[PDB]
Amino acid sequence: MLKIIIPTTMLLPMTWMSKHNMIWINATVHSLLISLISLSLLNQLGENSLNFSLTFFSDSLSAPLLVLTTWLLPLMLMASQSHLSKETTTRKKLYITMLILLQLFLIMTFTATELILFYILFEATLVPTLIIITRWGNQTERLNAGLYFLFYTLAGSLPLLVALVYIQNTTGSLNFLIIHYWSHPLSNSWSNIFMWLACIMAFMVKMPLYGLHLWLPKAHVEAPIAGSMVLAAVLLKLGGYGMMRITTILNPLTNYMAYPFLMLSMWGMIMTSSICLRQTDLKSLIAYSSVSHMALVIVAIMIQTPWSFMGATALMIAHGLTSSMLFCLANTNYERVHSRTMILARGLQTLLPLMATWWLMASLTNLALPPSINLIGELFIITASFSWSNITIILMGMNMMITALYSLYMLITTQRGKYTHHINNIKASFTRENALMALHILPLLLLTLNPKMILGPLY
Amino acid sequence: DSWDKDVYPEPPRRTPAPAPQTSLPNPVTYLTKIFDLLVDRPVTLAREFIEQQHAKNRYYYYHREFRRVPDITECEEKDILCMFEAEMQWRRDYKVDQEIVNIIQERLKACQQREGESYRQNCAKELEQFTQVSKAFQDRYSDLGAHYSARKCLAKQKQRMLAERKAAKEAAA
Amino acid sequence: DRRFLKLMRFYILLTGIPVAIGITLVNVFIGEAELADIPEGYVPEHWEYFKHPISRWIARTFY
Amino acid sequence: LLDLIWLETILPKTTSFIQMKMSIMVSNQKGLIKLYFLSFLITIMISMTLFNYHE
Amino acid sequence: MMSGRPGRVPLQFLPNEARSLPPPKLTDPRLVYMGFLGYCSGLIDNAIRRRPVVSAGLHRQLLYVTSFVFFGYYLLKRQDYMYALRDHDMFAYVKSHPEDFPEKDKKTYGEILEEFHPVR
Amino acid sequence: IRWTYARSANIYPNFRPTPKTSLLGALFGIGPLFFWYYVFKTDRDKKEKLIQEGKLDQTFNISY
Amino acid sequence: RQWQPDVEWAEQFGGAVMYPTKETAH
Amino acid sequence: MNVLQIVRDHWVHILVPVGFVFGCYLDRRSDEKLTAFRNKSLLFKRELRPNEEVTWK
Amino acid sequence: IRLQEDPDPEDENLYEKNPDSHGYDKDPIVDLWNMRVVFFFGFSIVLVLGSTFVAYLPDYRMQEWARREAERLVKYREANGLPLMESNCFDPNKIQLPE
Amino acid sequence: HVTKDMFPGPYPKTPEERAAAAKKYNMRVEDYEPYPDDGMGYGDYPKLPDRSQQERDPWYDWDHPDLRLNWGEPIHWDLDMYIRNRVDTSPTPV
Amino acid sequence: MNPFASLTLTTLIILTIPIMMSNSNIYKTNLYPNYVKTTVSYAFTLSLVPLLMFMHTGQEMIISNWHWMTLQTVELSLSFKMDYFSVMFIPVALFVTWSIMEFSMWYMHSDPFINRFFKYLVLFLITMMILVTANNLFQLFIGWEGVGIMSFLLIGWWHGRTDANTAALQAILYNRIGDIGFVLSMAWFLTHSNAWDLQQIFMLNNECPNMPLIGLLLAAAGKSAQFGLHPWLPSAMEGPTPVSALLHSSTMVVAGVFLLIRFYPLMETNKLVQTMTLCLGAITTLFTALCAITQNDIKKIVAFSTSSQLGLMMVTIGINQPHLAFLHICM
Ligand SMILES: CCCCCCCCCCCCCCCCCC(=O)O[C@@H](COC(=O)CCCCCCCCCCCCCCC)COP(=O)(O)OC[C@H](O)CO
Repeated sequence: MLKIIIPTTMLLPMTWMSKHNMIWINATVHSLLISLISLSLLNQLGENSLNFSLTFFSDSLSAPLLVLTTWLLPLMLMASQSHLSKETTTRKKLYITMLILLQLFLIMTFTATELILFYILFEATLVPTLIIITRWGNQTERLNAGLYFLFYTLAGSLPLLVALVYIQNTTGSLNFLIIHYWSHPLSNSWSNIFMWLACIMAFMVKMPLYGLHLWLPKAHVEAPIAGSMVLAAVLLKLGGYGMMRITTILNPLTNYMAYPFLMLSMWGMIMTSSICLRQTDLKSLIAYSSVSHMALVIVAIMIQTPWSFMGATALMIAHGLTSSMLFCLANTNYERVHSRTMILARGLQTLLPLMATWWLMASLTNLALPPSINLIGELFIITASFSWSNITIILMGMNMMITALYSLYMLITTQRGKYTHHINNIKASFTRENALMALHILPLLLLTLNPKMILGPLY
Repeated sequence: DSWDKDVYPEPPRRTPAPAPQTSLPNPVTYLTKIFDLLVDRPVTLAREFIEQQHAKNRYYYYHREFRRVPDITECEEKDILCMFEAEMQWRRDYKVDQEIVNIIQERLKACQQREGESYRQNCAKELEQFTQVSKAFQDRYSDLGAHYSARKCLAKQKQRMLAERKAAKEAAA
Repeated sequence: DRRFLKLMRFYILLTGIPVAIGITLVNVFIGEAELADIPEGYVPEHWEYFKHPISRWIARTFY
Repeated sequence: LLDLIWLETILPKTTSFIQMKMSIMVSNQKGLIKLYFLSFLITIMISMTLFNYHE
Repeated sequence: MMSGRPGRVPLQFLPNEARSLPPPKLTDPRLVYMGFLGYCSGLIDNAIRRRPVVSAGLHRQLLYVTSFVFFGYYLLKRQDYMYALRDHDMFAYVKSHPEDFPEKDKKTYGEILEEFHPVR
Repeated sequence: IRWTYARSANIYPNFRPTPKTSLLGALFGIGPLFFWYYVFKTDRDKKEKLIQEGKLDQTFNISY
Repeated sequence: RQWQPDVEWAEQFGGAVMYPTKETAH
Repeated sequence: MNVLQIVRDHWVHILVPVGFVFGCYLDRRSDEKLTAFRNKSLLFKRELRPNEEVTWK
Repeated sequence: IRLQEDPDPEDENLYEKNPDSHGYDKDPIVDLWNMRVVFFFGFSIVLVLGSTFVAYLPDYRMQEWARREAERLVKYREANGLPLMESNCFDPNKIQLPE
Repeated sequence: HVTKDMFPGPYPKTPEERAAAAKKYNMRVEDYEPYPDDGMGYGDYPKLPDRSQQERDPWYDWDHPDLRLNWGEPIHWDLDMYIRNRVDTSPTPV
Repeated sequence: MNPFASLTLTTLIILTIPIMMSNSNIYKTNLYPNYVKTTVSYAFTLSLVPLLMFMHTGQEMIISNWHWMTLQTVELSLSFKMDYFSVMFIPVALFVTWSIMEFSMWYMHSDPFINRFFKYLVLFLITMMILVTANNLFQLFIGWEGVGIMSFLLIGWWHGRTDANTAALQAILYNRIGDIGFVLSMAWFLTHSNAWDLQQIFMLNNECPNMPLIGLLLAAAGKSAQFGLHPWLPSAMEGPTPVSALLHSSTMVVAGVFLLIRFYPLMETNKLVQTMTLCLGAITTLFTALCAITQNDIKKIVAFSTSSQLGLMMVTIGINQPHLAFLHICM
C-alpha cells in the first residue's frame, strides 16, 4: 500500500511549497495521479486478500472504496476552487492540508490489518472533518452541528474501544485474518450480548439508522462543499466497512439481536424518505436521502447473506458517488443565489440548460433505475431480504415509491416550472462546475458495464 | 471446437428440405442469396484475412492447475499454517462447484428453448439432473452465512450425518 | 455550454482513438491465445496464464 | 414530531440537560473554608466507618 | 511491574547485559520517526517566534533533529532491552513450571463439533 | 426566511412536552417499530417452524 | 462571507459563570 | 523561458512521483522481511528452475 | 454604530473581467491552464486510460479458470457414470464421528 | 438584512406580542391567529386559511405566478402540500 | 447460420445510431428530424425480414451474448428473445412510430427544441424494443423503467406547464406502484427458481406462483393503466399530441399486458390469478368507457378508449388466450 500512502503524505509538503497561485493546479494534478495509481488495486486475487505487509492489506471490499476515495480527492479541490477564492494564502493552504490528511487517514483505515489499527484511524478522520465543518462552514449553526457530529460518533466509538481490547485479551491478536480463521461461536449469555451491542453501536452511528441520525441534517447542511461530499460519500461507508469486517466474530449472536436494529432501520427508511418528501432546504433533502439509502445497507449487512453483502458494497459505492454529486449541485445553486430554500430559485432549466441534464442524471441515478449501480445494489438487497422474510417487500418496495417521488421533487421544483423573476445574478455555468460533475456522473455509467469490481468480496 | 460436445450436449439438428409447391417464389430464398452475396462473403473474406494474420505469431497460454492440499477435516486444529491451505482448498472448490451449477443451469436453459412447446416431455433429464445437483448443492454450501468458512462447511456437514445416522438408527433400532 | 461540450468531445478522444486503434491493433496483429496441455519441462510464468496479450502484458509489468 | 422534536430531546437534549444540572452545583460552591473542611470531616468519617474500607 | 527484578541496580538507563541484543540500525522506521518529530519542533519554533519557518535558520532545526535522533536511539535500546527481558524470564518461567502449562492434545477438525448455526 | 425558520429549528424552542405530544410521539414512534417486530418475528417463526422438520420446499433455492 | 461571531455570541462566553442561575445571579 | 523560475516553481511537481518511487522501493523492501515460507507450501512448492536461485522475489 | 465593520462583499463574476473565464482563477493564464490540467489528467489520463486498465485487468477472482477447471471435472464425472456432485463436501471417510 | 426580532419566536399570549406578531408577519391583528398551543412547536406563526394556491385567482398579477404569492405575504406553514403541483383543495362542484 | 438472429439483432443497433449522432452535434440542426425518420424507416424495412423467415419456418432464436456477470449460480447476461411475440411486434411498433415521425415534423414544427424531442422519441423507441425483446427479468426492468422515465420527460416536454409536471409526476407514481410487484416477481423467481431468465422459469415449472403472478399482475396493472391505477393515462394528455399518439396510445402502455403474454406458460396453472385478471379487466373496461362518453376533450376521449381497450386485453389473457391477446395488441 506504500505506493499510495507515501505519495499522499509526501504530497502534503508539496502543497505547502507551491507558489501562491499554482496551489490548486499542482494539487489537482497529482491528486488525480494518485487516483490513477490507486486504480491498480482493483485486481483482487481469487479467494485471498492482497496482503502487502503486516500493517496493510486489501481485498475485494477495500479496493473499490480506496479508489473511490482517491478519485474523490480532486473533486473537493475543484468544488472549493470558488467559494474559498478570497482568502489569505495560508488558510487556503491549510484547507488543502486538512483534505489531504483526511484522505490519507481513510486510505490507511480501509487497509488496516489490525482491528485496533482500524479503530485509531477510523476515528482519526474526526479531527480533520470537525476542523473543516467549524472553520470554513458557511452558516451560524455549524458550531452546534460540529458538536453534534463528534459527540455522537465518539459516544458510540468509546464502548467500541473497550470491546476490541477485551477481544484482544481473550483471543490474543485482533488481526482481520486471524479473527476469521480462529472465529468461535459467540454465546447468548448477557455478557456476550453487551459485547455485541458495543461491537455494533459504534459502526452504526456513522451508518446512522433511524433514531441516532440527527447529525446528518446538521453536519451536511452547514458544512463547506468539500466537507459535505467527504462526510457523505466515504466516512458513512467507513462506518459500514467495519460491519462486514467485524461481523466475522459476532455469529451466531447476530440473529437474536438483529431484530431491534432491523426493525428500526426498515421502518426508518420509510420514515426518513417521508421526511425527504417535503423539505425546505435542498441540502437537508439530499442529506436525509443519504440516511434512507444508508439504512438500506444497515438491514443488508446485518441480515448476513451472500447476496446481501454483494449488493451492500454495490449500493455503498453508488450512493456515495450520487450523494457527492447532488451536494455539488446544491452548492452550485447556492453559490449563485446565496440561499438554500428549494422553492426560492424555481425554474433553472430555462436559464442553465446543461445544469438540468446533470440534475436529470443525478436524480435519475438516485431513482435507482436499471442498469445503474444503484438499482443493481437495491435489487440484490431486496432479493436477500425477501428470502429472509417474504413480507419485507411491502416495506422496502414501498421505499422505491417514496424514493421516486422526492428524488424527482427537486427536479420539478428547481429545474421545471418558471424562472424566478426577481433573481438576476445567475451567470452561465462555469466550465469548472460542468467538468466536475461529468467526473461524477459518467464514471458511474462506466461502472455499470463491469459491476464485479465493486460487487464486494463475496463475488 | 472451442467448447465440448459432451459437456454441452446437443441433439442432432435435423431440418427439412422445403418444397415450395406453389408457383410463386419464396422471397426468403431470394433474401438468403443476397445476404450471402452482400454480408456473409465480405465478413468471411475479412475474417480469413485476420485468421492467417493471427497465424503469423501463435503466442501460447496454458491453464493453471492447483495440486490438491490437505483439507480442514485433516487440518490440525488451531494450526493456521495448514488451515490457510485448507481454506483455499475449500474456497477454490466452491468456485469450481459454483461453475458446475452454472454449466448444468445453462444446459437446462438450452433444452427449454430448443425443444419448443414440447419442452415439458422432450427433456426431463435436464430437470432431474438440475434437481439432483441443486439438492446436493444445498447440502454442501447453502446457508453457510455471508462469511462462509471451511470450518462452517464441515460443521454444517457434520450436522448432516449426525441427523441421518440418528434417523437411520431409530428406523432400524 | 458549447465550448465545454466541444472540449469534452474533442479531448476525451485525445487518448480515445489512440487507445481505440491500439486495442484493436493488438487484437488483429498479435492475435488470440489458445489452450494447452502444459508441456513438460516448462514451468510457465505468472503473466502467461492469460488470453489477451494486452491482459498478459499488464500482468507482466504491473502485477 | 419524531425527528427534530422527540429524537433530539430523548438522547441529545436530555443528556445535555442532565449534564447541565449536575454541572450547575459542582462548579458553584461557596468558597468558605468552613463548609469545605466540614465536607472533609464527613468524607473521612464515612470512609473508615461505613464504606467499611478498613475491613 | 520489572522494578524489583534480581540484579536491577537503579538509576541505570542501559544495564551491561542489554548490549547483547542487536542494536537498532540508523535507518530504523521507529528512529526516523524520532527525527521527523524533531524536525516538526523546528518548524514550530520558528512559527512561535514569527520567522520564515521553511528556512528560518538551519542551525536551530539541525540541533532539533539531531537531539531527537540521539534521545530516540538510546530510548530504543532500553525499549529493545525491556521487551527482550520481558520475553526472556518468561521462557525461564515456562520451563520452571511445566505442570501449570500442560500441552492440550491436538485433535483435527474431523473430531471437534461446532454445532453449525444456520443463517436465515 | 420566516417560513423556513418556523419549519426549521425554531420548533423545538417552542415545543412543550404535553401529553398530547408525548402520546403522539409514542404512537407514531415506538408504535410502528414494535408493530412491525411482531409481524416479522411471527413471520420468521412460522417460516423457520416449517423448515426445521422438513416441510417447506426450496429444492432449487441455492443462491440466497 | 461566512457567518462570524458578533458581540452577542461573545456575551454568551462572557459571564462570571458560563451557565447563569439564580444562585449565581449576583 | 527563464529556467531558473520554472525550476524554482516546478520543483514540487517532481516531488510526488519521487514519493511513488519511494513507495515502490519500500513495497519491495518489506516483502523480503516476509519471505519466510518461500517455496514451502505444498500447493506451490516446486523444484527450483536450474539457473536462478529463488522463486517469486 | 454597534460595530465598525465592512459591508458584505459582492460575488465577483469571473466573466466581466475576462469573457472566456473557466471558473478556476481570476488570472486568465492560470485558469486556462487549470482547465488544461483538470481535463488532461481527468477524463483521458485517469478516466479513459484508467478505464482500459480496469477493463483489461487480468482474470478477476480466477473466473475464467473456475469454469475451465469445471469442464474437465464434468467430463470424467459425466462419463464415469456417477452423480455429478456428492451431497457432502468433506467426504466422511476421514472423519471422526462423535459417539 | 433581516434582523433578529423578525424571526418567529414564542407563542403570543398578551396582546402586545400578538400586535408585534401581526407587524412581524405584515398582517393585521384582526385576522392574525397563531396555531393552537399544543406543544407542536408552531410558536407565533400565524395559521392562515387552509386553501391551496389553486384557489388564488390566476388573473390577478401574482409576483410568483407559479405559486401565486406576491411578496412578504405570510407563507402558509403547510405551503408545499398546497403548492400548485402538490395537493389542491379546489372546490369540487359536488 | 441463418441470418435470422443476425439482422434481427441489428434491428436495435440502427435505432441507437441517431442517439450517438446527436451528441456529436455534427448534424445540421434543420434536417435532424428527417434524419431520424429515415433511420426508423430503414429499421422497419430491416425488421421486416425477420418476419419473412418466421412465417416461412417459425424459428425463434435466443441471442444470449456478452456475459455481464456471473453471481455464483446466476449468470446475468444480456440476451434477447426472438419469439413470435418479439418478431411480430418490431415491424408494427416501427411502422407506427414511423407514421408518428411523419406526423411529428408537421405538427411539432414550431418548437425550437424539436430536434431534442426527436432524440427522446428514438430514446423511447430503443428502451421499448429492449423491453419486448428480452430473455431475463432484469432486462425487462431496464425497458420497464426506461419507458416510464422516458414518458415522464416526454409528458414534461412542455416543461413550464405546472399541470403537465403534475401529470408527469403522477405518471411515474402509478408506474412505480406497479413496479413493486415487478421487484417482488424478481425476488421470488431468483429465490425459488434461482434465475431471471425466461427459459429457466418456464422449465422449473412453478405450478403455484401465487406471490409471483400477483406481483406480475400488479406490474401489469400499474403500467397498463388499469382500474385503480388508470387515472395517469387520462391525465397524461398534457404532452404534445405526437407524444400521446405513440407512447400513451399503442406502444408504451401496451407493455403491461406484454409481461403477462411473456409469462403465459405460468398463467394457466394458477386459476385464481387468471380470474383476478378477468376481475381486473372487466371493471377497467366499464369504468374507463363509462367515463369516456361523458367527456368534452378529444384527447381525453381517445385515451379512455385505449384504457378500455387495454382493459379488454387482460380479459383476453384471462382465459388462456395469449396469442389472441397479442393479436389484439398488433391491431
Ligand atoms: C450513551 C450510552 C451508550 C450508547 C450505546 C453504546 C452501546 C451500548 C452498550 C455499551 C456496552 C459497553 C461495555 C462493553 C465493553 C465490552 C464488553 C464485553 O466484551 O463483554 C463483557 C460483558 O461484560 C460486561 O459487564 C459488559 C458491560 C455491560 C454493561 C455495563 C456497562 C456499560 C453501560 C454503562 C456505561 C456506559 C453508558 C454511559 C454511562 C454514562 C464480557 O466480559 P464478562 O462479563 O463475561 O467478564 C467475565 C465475567 O463474566 C465477569 O466480567
